Amino acid sequence: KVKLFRASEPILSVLMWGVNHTINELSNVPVPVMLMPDDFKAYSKIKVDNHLFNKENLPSRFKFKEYCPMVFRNLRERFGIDDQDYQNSVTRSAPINFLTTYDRRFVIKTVSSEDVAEMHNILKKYHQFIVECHGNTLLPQFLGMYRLTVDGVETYMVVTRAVFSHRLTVHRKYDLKGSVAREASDKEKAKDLPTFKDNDFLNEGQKLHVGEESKKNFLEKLKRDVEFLAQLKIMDYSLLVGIHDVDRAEQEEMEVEERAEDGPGEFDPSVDVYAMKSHESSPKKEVYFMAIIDILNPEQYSKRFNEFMSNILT
Amino acid sequence: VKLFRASEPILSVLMWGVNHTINELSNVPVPVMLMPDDFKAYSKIKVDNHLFNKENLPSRFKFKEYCPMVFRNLRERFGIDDQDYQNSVTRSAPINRFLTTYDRRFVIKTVSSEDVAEMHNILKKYHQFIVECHGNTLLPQFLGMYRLTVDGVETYMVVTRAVFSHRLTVHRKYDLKGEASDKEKAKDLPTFKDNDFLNEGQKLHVSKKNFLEKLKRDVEFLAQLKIMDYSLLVGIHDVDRFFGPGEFDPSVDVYAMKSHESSPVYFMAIIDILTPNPEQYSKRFNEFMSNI
Ligand SMILES: Nc1ncnc2c1ncn2[C@@H]1O[C@H](COP(=O)(O)O)[C@@H](O)[C@H]1O
Ligand SMILES: Nc1ncnc2c1ncn2[C@@H]1O[C@H](COP(=O)(O)O)[C@@H](O)[C@H]1O
Ligand SMILES: Nc1ncnc2c1ncn2[C@@H]1O[C@H](COP(=O)(O)O)[C@@H](O)[C@H]1O
Repeated sequence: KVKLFRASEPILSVLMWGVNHTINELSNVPVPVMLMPDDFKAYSKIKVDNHLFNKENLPSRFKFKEYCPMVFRNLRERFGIDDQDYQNSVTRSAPINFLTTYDRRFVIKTVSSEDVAEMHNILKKYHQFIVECHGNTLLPQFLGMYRLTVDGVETYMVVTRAVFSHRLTVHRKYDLKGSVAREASDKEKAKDLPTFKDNDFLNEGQKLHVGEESKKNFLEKLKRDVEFLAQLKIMDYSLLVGIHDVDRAEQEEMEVEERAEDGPGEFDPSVDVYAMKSHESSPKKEVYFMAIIDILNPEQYSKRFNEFMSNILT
Repeated sequence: VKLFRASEPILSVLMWGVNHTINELSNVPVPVMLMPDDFKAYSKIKVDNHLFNKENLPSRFKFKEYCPMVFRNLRERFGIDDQDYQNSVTRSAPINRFLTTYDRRFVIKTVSSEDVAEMHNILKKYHQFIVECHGNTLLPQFLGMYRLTVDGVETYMVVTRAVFSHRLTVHRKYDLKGEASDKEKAKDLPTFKDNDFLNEGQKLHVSKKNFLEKLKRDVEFLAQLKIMDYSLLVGIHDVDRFFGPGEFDPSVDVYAMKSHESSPVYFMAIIDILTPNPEQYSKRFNEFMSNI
C-alpha cells in the first residue's frame, strides 16, 4: 500500500507524486453532468515545502501544476481509462526512460511552453471531436497535462495512451508523413530499433496486410482525423507504424526461458487500441500498431498525408 | 467522497489539511526512533486552484503541520490509529475558538503564536515523558499541531484527545486550580471553580490511590518545565437523569471513572499547559486536588 516515489531522477518522483496527489483530489470532486467553458481555462497548483521531513525520495521543495483537470478526467473516461489504473501505472514504480510508465501503458512526453499553449487552443475542439467519434480515433488520446518545478526549473509534460502494445514487441517501426524527401540517417539505421521513414518504407516494398473490414474502418478514422487536423490548421504530424512479428517473438520468448532456467499474436483491443492482426492471407503472421502522433500546406497535408497512409494497407 | 463542506472555510482547510497530511504520512516509513531534526521539522503546502474545486475549499490557502513524525508517534503512544484520527476530523465538519470533531473524540483549540513556540519549547521533554509513563498520564494528549493560512490570515491549532466522553453527557463542570461569574452561572454548561466546589463540599467518591499517584508525577513534570496556570478539568455525568446508563468504553473514554458503590461517572484530566511559584503552584494544585 505504501508508495515511496523512488525514481532515478527527482523530476520523476515529483511526477509520480503529482499524478498521485491530483488523482486523489479528483476523487473527491463530483463527476459533472457536462464540462463548462471555464473547465478549459482551469488549473490546479500545489507548492510543497518539506523541511527536515519526508525527503528520502522527494525533494523538500517542488511545484506541481495540472492543466484543466476536469477536462482530462473526462477525456480519460471517454477513452475508457479508469483514474485508479492511470494513477497506479504512474505511481507503482518509476516511469522508464520521452518516458513510459513502468507497465508500458502510457507515454509521457516532455513538451514546450508553446505545445502547452497549442493544447489550450485546440482543447475545446479536440474534446468535442472525441465525443462525436466516441473515442474512436487514430489521434493521440490526451490523458493529462502537467507542469513540474524542481530546482526552480519548469518542465511541461503531456500524458498519452501508448501507441505500441503494452505486451507485444515491436520489431520494426516507421514514422510516415508523405513527402519532400525522407529517410533514416545511416546514424539511425545503425540504432537497435531505427525509426525508418517513408522512402525507407516505400523503398523496401513494405506493405501491411490487414484485410478489407479492418482497412475500411482504419481509413475512415484516418479521413475524419486528418480533416480535423486540417480544420484546426495543424501541420507536420506523422503516422507511427509499429510491426510485430508473431513467430519471431515466440522464438525470442523460447530463447528467453532457456536462458532463465540457467498466446502468440494475441492482444486485447480494449487495451491495445491501435493494434490490428494481419489478414489470414499474409506472408508473415504479424501485428500492426498504427496511430497519428505529433499534432502539437494545411489542407494540403490532409490530402498528401491521407493518400499515402491509404496505400500502406491491403 | 470527501467534500470538505463546513461553515467556515478555515474548518474546510483544516479538514483538507488533516486529510492531506495523514495520507502523506501513510507513505512515510515509521522510523525506529525519532531524531533531533524531527523536533525542528514541518510540512508546508501552498494551494492555488484557478477555476477548480472551489465548491467548499477556498481557491488559495496554506497548510503547515508542525513536527509530523513526532505527533504521529505521539498518536501511536496514545493508542490512536492515524486513519481513525483522519476519519474523525474529515468525515464531517468539526463542531461547536474551541472545537470538537463531529464525533466528539478530539478537541481542536485555536492557539497563539507563543503557544506554538511554547510547544516547541517543551516537545522533546513532553515526548520523552509520554514514553516513560507509557502513555498513562492526565496531561493533555497532543495529537497534532497546525497552522492554517486563509485570506492571508494565519491560525494555529492544537488537537487533543477529548477529556469528556464522546458518548455520555455531562451535567456539571469544574475548573480546579488550588469561582463562577453571574452571567456564566446561568450557562447550560456552568464552568465552576475551586470555591463553588468547596462550597458544596463535594468530593468525587472513588482508584483515588492511583489517580493521585499519576496526578503527582504529572505536576512534578510540569514543575521541572517551569510551567503553570493549568487547571484540572472535571466532568460529572448524572446516571439517573442499545446502551445502558453509566456504560462506557475505557479505551475510548480514557479519563472516565465510574462512581464507587458507597456514594449517592467522573471524567478528569489536566488541561491548558502551554501557559508560559512553579514548584509552588504544583503543591497548591496537588495538595488541593488530593482533597476531592
Ligand atoms: N488557459 C490557458 N489558455 C491558453 N494558453 C495557456 C493557458 N494557460 C497556459 N497557457 C500557455 O501555456 C504556456 C505555459 O503556461 P504556464 O502554465 O503559465 O507556464 C504559455 O505559453 C501560456 O501562455
Ligand atoms: N505515443 C507514442 N508512443 C510510442 N512512441 C512514440 C510516441 N510518440 C512518439 N514516439 C516515438 O518517440 C520519439 C519522439 O518523437 P519526436 O517528437 O520525433 O522526438 C520518436 O522516436 C517516436 O518514434
Ligand atoms: N524454432 C525456431 N525458429 C526459428 N529459429 C530458430 C528456432 N530454433 C532455433 N532457431 C535459431 O537457431 C539459432 C540457434 O538457436 P538455439 O537453438 O536457441 O541455439 C538461433 O538463431 C535461433 O534463433
